[PDB]
Amino acid sequence: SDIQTYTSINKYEVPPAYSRLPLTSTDNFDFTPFNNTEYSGLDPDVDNHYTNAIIQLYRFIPEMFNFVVGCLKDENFETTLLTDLGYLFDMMERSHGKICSSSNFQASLKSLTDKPQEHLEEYLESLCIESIKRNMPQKFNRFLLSQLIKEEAQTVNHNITLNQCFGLETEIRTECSCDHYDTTVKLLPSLSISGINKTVIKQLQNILPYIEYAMKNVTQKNSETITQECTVKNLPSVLSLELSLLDTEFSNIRSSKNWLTSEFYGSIIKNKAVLRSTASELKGTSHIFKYELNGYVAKITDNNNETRLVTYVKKYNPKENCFKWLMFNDYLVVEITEEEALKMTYPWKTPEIIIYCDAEELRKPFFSVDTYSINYDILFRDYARREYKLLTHDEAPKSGTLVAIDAAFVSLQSELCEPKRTALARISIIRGEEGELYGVPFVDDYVVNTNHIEDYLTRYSGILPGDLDPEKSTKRLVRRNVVYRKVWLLMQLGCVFVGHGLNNDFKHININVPRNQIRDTAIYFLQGKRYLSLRYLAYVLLGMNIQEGNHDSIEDAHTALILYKKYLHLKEKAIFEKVLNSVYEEGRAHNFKVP
RNA sequence: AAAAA
Repeated sequence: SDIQTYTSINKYEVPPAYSRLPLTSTDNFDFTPFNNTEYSGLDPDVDNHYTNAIIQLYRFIPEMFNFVVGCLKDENFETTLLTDLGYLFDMMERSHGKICSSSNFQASLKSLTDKPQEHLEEYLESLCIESIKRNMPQKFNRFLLSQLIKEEAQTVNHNITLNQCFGLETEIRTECSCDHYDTTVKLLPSLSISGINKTVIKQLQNILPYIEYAMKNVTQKNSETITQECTVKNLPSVLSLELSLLDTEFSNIRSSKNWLTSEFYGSIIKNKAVLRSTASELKGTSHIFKYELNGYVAKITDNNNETRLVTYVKKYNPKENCFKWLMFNDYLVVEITEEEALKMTYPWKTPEIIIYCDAEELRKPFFSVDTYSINYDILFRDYARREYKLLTHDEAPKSGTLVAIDAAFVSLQSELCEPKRTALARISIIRGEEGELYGVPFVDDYVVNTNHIEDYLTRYSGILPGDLDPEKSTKRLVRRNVVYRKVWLLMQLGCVFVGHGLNNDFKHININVPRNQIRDTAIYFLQGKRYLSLRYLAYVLLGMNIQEGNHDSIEDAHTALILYKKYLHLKEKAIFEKVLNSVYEEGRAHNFKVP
């Protein structure tokens, strides 16, 4: 009777799987009663958390997934939105159930928005915001696919892959004079089911007539009342639909049993396109195509008159040749049956963005970035003065290379209660492998940021107000997209990270590193509670006085490395617990404080 | 509560 119940006995009662989920405050929070499968979820602690429902809709399209993550091998810094989506898609697959966040993706989307233009102006309206407006997910669906294709032509070895999947060659006939009209053809990424004037189809009905109308329609309203005829003669791989209907049409639509057609067939014969349920309903005079429902995003108005989005998704798993359906809440994930996934009888469910895909193309396996040859030439490049030596080609990091990482952050926004923002400023990675070059960093970069910073936390983070493009401390000022890649490549190769409180840093840098690569000195030196400060451990276990004054990540990363070496000394010799219980006992005497 | 910042 817990939250994972996705089917209530009555139609009016929304199951707890669709209810509002409480935000994760950051501290101890287990999602075992929330998600118990490989497919991860996205925490809702972002500005406009409705976009996560769309991200997971595109995540499970094999043609969409394999391309966005595929661009991660090449260096693509100018195309911000396409590569952050690849960082997100790659992370959600590498987590294998663990929670993920789209804060880095949404940060680029907000910064890109600050600049036809009316399409992006609306995307900012729903950012700082009844929490979901009307036809707003469809407008984001337009803006995302439009911005991805526009950026897909700016990568190296320019690709046109997203156009060959979402391409809708749409003819737009505008008739001003008789026998003298004007036509325009432009590639559209998705279909838009606009306000239907009338339903002339009383036949013995499913969604298929609605797609046929959007593919060949005649509009007799303009301004002069011009007659326009829009028709598309292209059947792409993936069909992206945007349902924008009326409540009168949304009430009669629930009576139609099995209105959401799972699989259908259809080709082009005349200047229009006809779609049938079975292949026997229409013998193809030419090449025929079969489309299956890859997934859709539904709007849910709960019993408390609140509203949010969910995502239904299929996946192949060719071992059994079946199809596993999946409802996706924020971090709630449930494996549901196909009958419950297609039911439109419930008055609280409203289809928003539907996606059909090619049958033979849906079965395509999801390829990871590890199957490619990745370009690691960012570590060896140059993208006050910091004393650090760049690595060399004989220092090639392998699976097991030790590195010391410590990041520094600044504050952006207050709690704003009835936590919303925090920014990355500077990270520093140190050499951890024994040798001549030991304990010496190789990247000390300052992340640039244009947003107004509330507090810099100069006492807790060594970032003076010198972090912006024109005026700065002349340090290694760098963009967030590229400094992320340096961290991402080390996790990709299998590098082991050491530091103090790494589980908190990676959450704000928006990257998930497995437990086999994280050596947190806070966890090793932890009693039952009361995590010890780095200044204290550097004083009670070593003979150095750190943290006196303003912090500095290159100092915290260097001492967190030798703490791991001091932990290894007390680990080889069976003294480990004798020191742990001694610092805790002596910690009560000094109250964890000493000048 | 504490670390982290």
